[PDB]
Order: sequence, then structure tokens, then C-alpha cells
Amino acid sequence: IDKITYPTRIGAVVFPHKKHQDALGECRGCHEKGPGRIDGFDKVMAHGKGCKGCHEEMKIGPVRCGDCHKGG
Ligand code: HEM
Ligand code: HEM
Ligand code: HEM
Repeated sequence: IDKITYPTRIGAVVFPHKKHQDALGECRGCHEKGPGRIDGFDKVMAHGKGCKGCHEEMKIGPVRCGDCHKGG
């Protein structure tokens, strides 16, 4: 499993998981409580430190709505 798709009303988001693990070369950063499900992962988390927040800080990755949400 390399890609994780999040089906959302506003347009589905595809998370290229392997790309991220290869790019960051670490697990604990995103998986604070050890690799596995991330408890409480939702819209607010994704728009925050869960997804968009990192892209803004690292200045790489999608930060604009449509660069994540695609498919109508
Ligand atoms: C080799 C290091 C990594 C390991 C072993 C790992 C492992 C996993 C596993 C086992 C899953 C599936 C969990 C499930 O089905 O509930 C997953 C999901 C996920 N991983 Fe990783 N991961 C790694 C690195 C990363 C990195 C670097 C990020 C952050 C850029 C990340 C973010 C996520 C997210 C957001 C999910 C979905 C969580 C959820 O749906 O609750 N992972 N990862
Ligand atoms: C201000 C611009 C954005 C808007 C207006 C927006 C809007 C939304 C909305 C309304 C939801 C809730 C689900 C739905 O109603 O369909 C959502 C979920 C989510 N958004 Fe965004 N989003 C934006 C930017 C982003 C960006 C840039 C990313 C990717 C880095 C992203 C990733 C996600 C993810 C992964 C979820 C699903 C979380 C879950 O499955 O619980 N969004 N977004
Ligand atoms: C589930 C939440 C996240 C979503 C939906 C997401 C989505 C994406 C997508 C679609 C790309 C662009 C891939 C491409 O170049 O085609 C990307 C790239 C990237 N993201 Fe995320 N991301 C998430 C979380 C994170 C987190 C938490 C970090 C930092 C702690 C991060 C760091 C990066 C970096 C470094 C890249 C460049 C990877 C590359 O192009 O090789 N992302 N992200």
C-alpha cells in the first residue's frame, strides 16, 4: 500500500504515502504514537499539522484547496 485515498464531498484527496516516507526518511514525525492509524485524523487535522500545515512550513507540497482536492 503506497497511496491512501480520502473520499470527500469537495473532491477526493490522494495521499502518496510511500513518497512521503521516502522524502522524510522517518516515521515518528507523522506517527507520534508509533506507526499505524493516527487517532483523531479528520478535516481539521489534515488542514493543520496532519497535512497542509507541513506543506506550508516546508514550502513544498499542495497548499491550495484544488491541489489536494480533485474530482469534483
Ligand atoms: C517508514 C515510516 C512509516 C511507517 C512504518 C508508516 C506506517 C503507516 C501505516 C501502517 C499506515 C496505515 C494505518 C491504518 O491503516 O490505519 C499509515 C498511514 C498513514 N501514515 Fe504512515 N508510516 C510511515 C511514514 C509516514 C510519514 C512520514 C507520514 C507523514 C508525512 C505518514 C502519514 C500517515 C498518514 C496520514 C496515514 C493515515 C492515518 C489514518 O488513516 O489514520 N506516515 N502509515
Ligand atoms: C482552503 C482550501 C481547502 C478547502 C476549502 C478544503 C475543504 C475540505 C472540506 C470541506 C473537507 C471535509 C470533507 C468534505 O466536506 O468533503 C476537507 C477534508 C480534507 N481535506 Fe481539505 N480543504 C482545503 C485544503 C486542503 C489541502 C491543501 C489538503 C491537502 C494538503 C486537504 C486535505 C484534506 C483531507 C485529507 C481531508 C479529509 C480528512 C478526513 O478524511 O477526515 N484539504 N477539506
Ligand atoms: C495525509 C496528509 C497529507 C497529504 C494529503 C499530503 C499530500 C501531498 C501530495 C499530493 C504531495 C505531492 C506529491 C507529488 O509531488 O506528486 C505531497 C508532497 C509532499 N508532502 Fe505531503 N501530504 C500530507 C502530509 C504531509 C506531511 C505531514 C508532511 C511534512 C511533515 C508532508 C510533506 C511533503 C513533502 C516533503 C512533499 C514532497 C514529496 C515529493 O514530491 O517527493 N506532507 N504531499
